[PDB]
Formats: sequence, C-alpha cells, structure tokens
Amino acid sequence: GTLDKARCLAFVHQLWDKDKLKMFHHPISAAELPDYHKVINYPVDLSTIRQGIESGKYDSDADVQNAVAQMIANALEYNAKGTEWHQQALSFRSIYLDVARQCGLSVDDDAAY
Amino acid sequence: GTLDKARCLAFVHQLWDKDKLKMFHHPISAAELPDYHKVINYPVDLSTIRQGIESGKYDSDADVQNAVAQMIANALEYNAKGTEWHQQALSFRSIYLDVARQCGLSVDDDAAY
Ligand SMILES: CCOC(=O)Nc1cc(-c2ccc(C)c(NS(C)(=O)=O)c2)nn2c(C)nnc12
Repeated sequence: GTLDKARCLAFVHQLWDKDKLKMFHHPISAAELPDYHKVINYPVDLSTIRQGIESGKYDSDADVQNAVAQMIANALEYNAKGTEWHQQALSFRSIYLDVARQCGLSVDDDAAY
Repeated sequence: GTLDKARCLAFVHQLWDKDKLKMFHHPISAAELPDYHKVINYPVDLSTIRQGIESGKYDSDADVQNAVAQMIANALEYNAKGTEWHQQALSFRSIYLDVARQCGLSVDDDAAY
C-alpha cells in the first residue's frame, strides 16, 4: 500500500466538516473527561490523523482508514446509547467508508469496521 | 471494566472449537506466509489472546472482544474474497458476539466490529 496524502487529507477534511459537534477535531484531555484514559486505550482524533498524514507516519491509505475507524469505535464505546456524542459516532460509522470511497480511497467492504 | 477470566477463556475456547480450518489457533509465521507482516500491522491469534487473558494483559471483557475482532479483521483483509479462509472469517465476524453472549459476556453491539 501507498500513502496518497492528498486523497487522505480530502477524507479527513470531509469528516472534519461533517463533525457538527466538533467532537473529533482535537484530542480528549483529562481536563475535558477525567475517566476517558481509563476507558479508551488508543485515543485518536482528526487533527492527529491530519498530522500523521502530513508527516508520512501512516504507511498506507488503509492505515488512515483504520485510524478513522478507531476514532469512531472509541466514541461508540465511551458514550452511552442515545447521547448526541454516541449518535454522531453511529452516523460516522454509517458514512465514513462512503466518504473514503468518495475521496478515491480503496475500501475492503468485507474487512472494514 | 473488570476482566472476567473464566468467561473470556470460555469465549476463546468456543471460538477455538468452531475454527474448522484452524486458521486462528496460532500466530502466522513469516516462514509460511512471508508477506503477512507487510499486510497486517496488528497480528493476534486465539493462543496469544488466551495467554493475554491468563496473564491479566487485557484490562476488560471489552478488550478481549476487540482482540478477537482484530484477529477476524486481519483474516478478512489478508485472505482474498472467494477463499475458504476469507469465508470462515466472514462467518466468525457474524457470530463472535453471539458466542460471547453464549459465554455470559456483555457486548456493545453499536461499538463492536
Ligand atoms: C456525557 C459526556 O460525553 C461527552 O462529552 N463525550 C464526548 C465529548 C466530546 C467533545 C469534545 C469537544 C467538543 C467541542 C464537544 N462539543 S459539545 C460539548 O458541544 O458536545 C464534544 N468528544 N468526545 C469524544 C471524541 N468521545 N466522547 C466525547
């Protein structure tokens, strides 16, 4: 796999604009949610993903997609059913692979979160 | 957030016995599949997960379910659609939470792979 930085930044950018709560824009601090570190082993956010793309940290487009999946899974695990954070996370899970496709990324439909 | 070792081990054992191809029993070695580590960043197998439960490496029942999910995702990514290995992994993705429930574990259906 190759890292297509333009295609990967387009994908993050589309997700950033669809994030109406701005809940995925920045890393979660203990200051914000004191118990978050206790629940979530692999925190990740769209600013951190953009930096990972721009720096070449991700080896492939697939790794960027897996980072977005992880970010969405985190919010579904942490947040109770019915809260706006849980509901936007569910919406993201529903659309993120379509957004990836719409940016020209290859999606493994059977394997994808 | 408590690791329920008996129920997690029971869960791993049920998956072991349902693994007819034995494709999840042991770590994949480069000596058999030299490209495996190139494709798959997060290798995990039922023997490794059993050891992680036994040692208390996993912090929670959720972490054990996520390790099993990653094992299944690995097989769906690595094995081409149409192969018996890809097809068993499709089956496992569709039943692993059902098996977890049969072993008395709680599942997060919205979050789960
Ligand atoms: C019961 C409390 O639950 C939570 O507040 N959960 C979460 C909240 C945020 C979050 C961050 C930053 C902002 C600006 C906001 N926007 S707001 C306060 O208007 O909704 C939200 N992110 N987040 C992520 C990721 N995962 N869970 C959460």
